[PDB]
Amino acid sequence: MEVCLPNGHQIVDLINNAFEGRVSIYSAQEGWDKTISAQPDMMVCGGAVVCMHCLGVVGSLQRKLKHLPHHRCNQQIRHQDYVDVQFADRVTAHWKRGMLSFVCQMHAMMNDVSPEDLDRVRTEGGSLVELNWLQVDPNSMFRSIHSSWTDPLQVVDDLDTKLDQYWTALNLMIDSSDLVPNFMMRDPSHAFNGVRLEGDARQTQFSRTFDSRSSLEWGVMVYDYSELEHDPSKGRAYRKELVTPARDFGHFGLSHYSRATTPILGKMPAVFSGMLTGNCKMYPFIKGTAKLKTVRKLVDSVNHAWGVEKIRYALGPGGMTGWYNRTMQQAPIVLTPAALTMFSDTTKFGDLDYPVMIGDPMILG
Repeated sequence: MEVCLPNGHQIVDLINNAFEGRVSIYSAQEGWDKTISAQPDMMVCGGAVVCMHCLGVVGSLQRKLKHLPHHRCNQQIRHQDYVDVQFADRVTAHWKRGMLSFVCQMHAMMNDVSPEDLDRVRTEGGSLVELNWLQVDPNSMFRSIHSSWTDPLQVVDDLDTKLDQYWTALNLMIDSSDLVPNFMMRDPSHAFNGVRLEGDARQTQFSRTFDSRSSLEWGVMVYDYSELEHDPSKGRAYRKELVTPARDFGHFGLSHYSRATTPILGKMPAVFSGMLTGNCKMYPFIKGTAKLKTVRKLVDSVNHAWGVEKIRYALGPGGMTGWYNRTMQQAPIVLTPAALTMFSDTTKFGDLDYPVMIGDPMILG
């Protein structure tokens, strides 16, 4: 056996899928499965098949593998060296299911509207549908304390498909109706920095990162649209005229800005792409530079494990360190789903007029 070490691009690729929850991993206990936890042995990286315990190039795409033959290994790789990545993706699975079930609940509630009250609100405004956040999946690590990352996951299929269906249907029903909920955002940059806080919101802090060093179990933070409904000088007419995100995005069938909500799960506000690209997609804002910070200990370890020739020949000039820094330059763009630039920049009802606090979810006009 003559194992080798891969190249930068595929590493970035693996980094991305880590925040994409789409990596194919093998584990004889689970084989392909990842619903439950167990140590890994081989993983894919930008199209390559790698050992997880000598981290050598053991294959690629055009040929699948089924089991590990006796190969030339080093067995110097530890769990904490990589626990971070499957850690983050287990987080991904959690949070994706959470936002998913959220959407399911929301469209289900929407799936109950009758025309009479409908027209009454259209003529009047006010609340239409309200939801209790306490009853929203306590089992989630965003909602339970005895739970953990390692907890085996829940099985669903074509989550993307159903997601898009329901985001589509729901926001279209709103579009026809032109309502305004207190849990949506036009510039989520404000969320972790750029918002006004009030009430127990004075007590929330920010890590901006996947970190077991922060509790993500938490309530859900929304606007204060109560007085908004109360405001007669900005009444039903005005309410339609300025606050409807058609002002901020136009038709939901005219998607050219990305659509974000408040920090729903674990203080995380996610955004939606535009279907006029073919389809819409949810994404939690994650800084690529953080993902860079992850690989640092690995740089060290490999410095310690392997020779200068290989790194000049595997991660090239400046070694993987020069790779680190040049990629560190490249980051703000090479790490960018397009929605990361689909932002809106004019709110026509103001936002620092309304604080954010943990209350019961709802949509009003």
